[PDB]
Amino acid sequence: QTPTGIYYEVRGDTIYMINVTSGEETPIHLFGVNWFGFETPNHVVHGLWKRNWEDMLLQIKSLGFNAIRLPFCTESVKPGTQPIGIDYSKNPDLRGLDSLQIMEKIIKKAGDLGIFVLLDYHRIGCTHIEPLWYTEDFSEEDFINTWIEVAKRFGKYWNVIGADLKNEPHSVTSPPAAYTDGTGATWGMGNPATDWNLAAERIGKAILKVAPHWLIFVEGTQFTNPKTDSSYKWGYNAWWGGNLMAVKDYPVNLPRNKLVYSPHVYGPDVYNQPYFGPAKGFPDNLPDIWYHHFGYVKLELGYSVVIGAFGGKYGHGGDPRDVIWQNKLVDWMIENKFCDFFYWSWNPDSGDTGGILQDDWTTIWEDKYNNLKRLMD
Ligand SMILES: OC[C@H]1O[C@@H](O[C@H]2[C@H](O)[C@@H](O)[C@H](O[C@H]3[C@H](O)[C@@H](O)[C@H](O[C@H]4[C@H](O)[C@@H](O)[C@H](O)O[C@@H]4CO)O[C@@H]3CO)O[C@@H]2CO)[C@H](O)[C@@H](O)[C@@H]1O
Repeated sequence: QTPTGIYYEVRGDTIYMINVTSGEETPIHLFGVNWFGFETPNHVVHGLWKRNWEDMLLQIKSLGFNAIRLPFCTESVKPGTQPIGIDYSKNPDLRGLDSLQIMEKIIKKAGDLGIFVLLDYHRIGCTHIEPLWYTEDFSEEDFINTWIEVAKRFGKYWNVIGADLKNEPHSVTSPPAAYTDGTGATWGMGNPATDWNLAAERIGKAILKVAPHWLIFVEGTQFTNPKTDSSYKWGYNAWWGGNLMAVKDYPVNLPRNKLVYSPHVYGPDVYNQPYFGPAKGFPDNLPDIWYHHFGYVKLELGYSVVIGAFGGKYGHGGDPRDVIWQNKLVDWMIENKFCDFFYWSWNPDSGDTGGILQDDWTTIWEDKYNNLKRLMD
């Protein structure tokens, strides 16, 4: 039931942490951040060329966080991979090892601070986010077998709540072609080879045999199926990993208490959505959009919903209307009790969102930040 003694499960729409020995059943809430860079060639979380890692953690935590999502790619996971671009004068603690260890160690330090960790299979390649959980030179079986391996080492770390099966399933072409052309993910279309809802069942089942104590995080797709997407005005405008409109009629076939739907959502910085325009309704049009794209999955369906990645900067690195966006969003999450989230990113170098911070990998965006603590409150 659990090697660790800690069993994670979903009750109602709340994530519970259950100490199987003592019997304590504790509802937990995830106030997290995305510590990216493990889905990269540098093979390490970023910003370490300017600072020490626990300072990052300590700094993280002290800001009020209890969980971090660690994006990774296939190589980061296999033994001999070497990171790159780090300043050892600052971090001389880890000597000679597999981005897997700095990784393992990062997880270790996080738990001492009582921080939970969500493992995310971000990229098969260390370059970009493929639209599918397989490629010409990398098969689904290779993907699943890799998730199994990852479910073994990292399975033992008590603060690891589960697996984000695949980071941002999406399309690389537009509908109606995208639906039946096989280059992109779908949901409720029919073909088990592109339907993420069926693939998620196959991958998740494999993961639960090895880590039955874990939670299965299933993100949305970009497009699902013509009938579903055409049912809502902004149906064709959801984010990669942000379309959960097909959950009602095409629920992933996995035990309800192990399943967590994890949509991704963003503002003006990442991509200039059309409903972001005052002409259409920004920003008061936002509640109904979030609702339709994924909100109803918890509010109406009763499933556990965790925002796996959202972020940007109420700010200047670029666009201002992002201020109104991140505001209206946190307001919204509070009104509806969406208290489990993962900010993107704690890394200032997200050319489209920066971290929760600033490039001298030192200071945090005060206002961008004061807005987010409200939720943790
Ligand atoms: O991983 C480290 C790396 O991260 C980079 O940031 C990534 C984001 O993490 C990722 O979520 C983001 O994905 C975007 C994509 O770039 C946009 O082009 C795409 O826009 C979509 C839109 O979402 C759809 O609604 C619309 O219909 O189609 C458009 C595309 O035409 O939206 C997705 C998110 O849903 O990509 C970022 C990178 O570009 C950092 O930038 C990098 O520095 C970090 O090293």
